[PDB]
Amino acid sequence: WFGHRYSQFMGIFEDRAPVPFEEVIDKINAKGVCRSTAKYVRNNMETTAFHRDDHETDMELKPAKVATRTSRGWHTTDLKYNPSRVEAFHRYGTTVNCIVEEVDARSVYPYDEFVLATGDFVYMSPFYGYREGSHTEHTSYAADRFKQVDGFYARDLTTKARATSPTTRNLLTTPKFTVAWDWVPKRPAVCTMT
Amino acid sequence: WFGHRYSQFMGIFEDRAPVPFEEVIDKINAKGVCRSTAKYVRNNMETTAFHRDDHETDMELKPAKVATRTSRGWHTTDLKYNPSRVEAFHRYGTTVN
Amino acid sequence: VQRRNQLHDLRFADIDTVI
Amino acid sequence: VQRRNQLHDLRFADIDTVI
Repeated sequence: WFGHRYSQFMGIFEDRAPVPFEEVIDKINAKGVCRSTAKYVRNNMETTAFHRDDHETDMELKPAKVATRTSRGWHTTDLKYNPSRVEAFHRYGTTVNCIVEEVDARSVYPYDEFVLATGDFVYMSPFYGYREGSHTEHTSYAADRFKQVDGFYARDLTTKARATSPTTRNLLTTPKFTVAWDWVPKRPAVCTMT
Repeated sequence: WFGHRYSQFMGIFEDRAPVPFEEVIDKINAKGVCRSTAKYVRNNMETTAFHRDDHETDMELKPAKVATRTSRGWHTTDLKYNPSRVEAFHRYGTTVN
Repeated sequence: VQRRNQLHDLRFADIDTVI
Repeated sequence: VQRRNQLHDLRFADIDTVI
């Protein structure tokens, strides 16, 4: 709200939107860029947000500010966009910040789910997949929320270097984020004895 | 906000409202139903919300979706109500579950 | 607590349907 | 989790600049 000689936030709606699979593959992993728009399903509605309420553009992912004992991160925008002043009016401003975070993930027996460093639960087995009978592993999400890419080469966002050895990349779109990790067979990877 | 060829959430206000004692006794425990309206005191104001912005009705409580290692739950609505499209307008929609 | 609260939409809502 | 989440603005945003 733009009053006389002062401005006040009537509201700040903050949301986390998953990056679609095609954007993770074609834009982030291939070119190190994100779309300036966020199009996603929230509250049973398809919603589209435009950064600075402008047309869609490709924006470069840059390293986040260094923090102690913190993993690597990248983002596109560091400033929040607020609407320009118009006196005696309520105005709205949209900020879209594409964020990529390398995180540690932990799973306890029987490994039907795992957690991320952010504290977000993923209700899918870390070993879920399409091969070696891993399709029988637990999943809570719909089939279209999961994707598995064979022969995936990870391109580093900082050094811009393509990975030498391919991996099997699991991608899962939760309602808040998309999580990608390397698929490995369960039996050689975990044990109940140490 | 309903723009042209796109819609965007300007805001999503989320609240949890207590079920009044008489509703717990007479409706939920006696009939397994809930009122479609939430009338409660929030921020020193009596606020009333109507599901889908419609008249008050009695809605059956149905078992929630099964999850592993979770206790029993019941709810009335599984879909969030959003206002119908009207171009170049901000519209509000209420969901009471 | 985090596990049970972050299952809320999977139990009481629908995260896939688009109206 | 609290430590890493409360560093979010100090990593991905700017808390000082006034437009």
